[PDB]
Amino acid sequence: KTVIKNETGTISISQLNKNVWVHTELGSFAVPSSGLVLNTSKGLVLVDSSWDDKLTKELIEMVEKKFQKRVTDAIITHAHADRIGGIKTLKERGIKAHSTALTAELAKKNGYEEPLGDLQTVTNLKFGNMKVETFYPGKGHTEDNIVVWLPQYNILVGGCLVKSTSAKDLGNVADAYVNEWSTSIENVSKRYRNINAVVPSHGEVGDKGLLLHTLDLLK
Ligand SMILES: [Zn+2]
Ligand SMILES: [Zn+2]
Repeated sequence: KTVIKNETGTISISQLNKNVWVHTELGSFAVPSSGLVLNTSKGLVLVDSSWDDKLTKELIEMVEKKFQKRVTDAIITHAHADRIGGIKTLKERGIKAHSTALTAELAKKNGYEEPLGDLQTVTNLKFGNMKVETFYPGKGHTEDNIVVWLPQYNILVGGCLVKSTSAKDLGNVADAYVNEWSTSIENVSKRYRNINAVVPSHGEVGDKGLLLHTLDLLK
């Protein structure tokens, strides 16, 4: 395993594969926020941005230099700041921001700019030699939240829908659907067996075990 951050301390990235990396930034309240960096033959793909354009730009610049290839696409799992805060930057630089039609709407509501809203309940994307599946399991952390699946490495990106082993709380639930939340988690476990690793938007990376944990918190 390897960890490497920029010369400001703001942003840090960590490797999972010859192709998969995890970015993490802070938003003092300090609250770490994480997403993915997909290193593909035909460009770089971000799974979820960061708290604000400030950090987003700083991130792109960092990885685009490190990997010597452009960030072509990004995927937005839901319309909250920790996920979509850099949407203005993505659209400035001509990056494709994918999302569900719903996530797109809720972005307008929250004073952000709108992603594409081109994803379905199940969407299969391919960026070079990289296969990426987006899945909408139902309401939970928010009503629009989705998960991302990487078939080649059996890696699941939980987002804010999945709590880390270190998370004792449910966090903010102002926009959460606490009953459907359990069902949605079922829908994911049903769809993806043999899960290699699971990535929570906040906290350390884990396995199929974080799903059971989140369910514990919903009891
Ligand atoms: Zn959220
Ligand atoms: Zn969150």
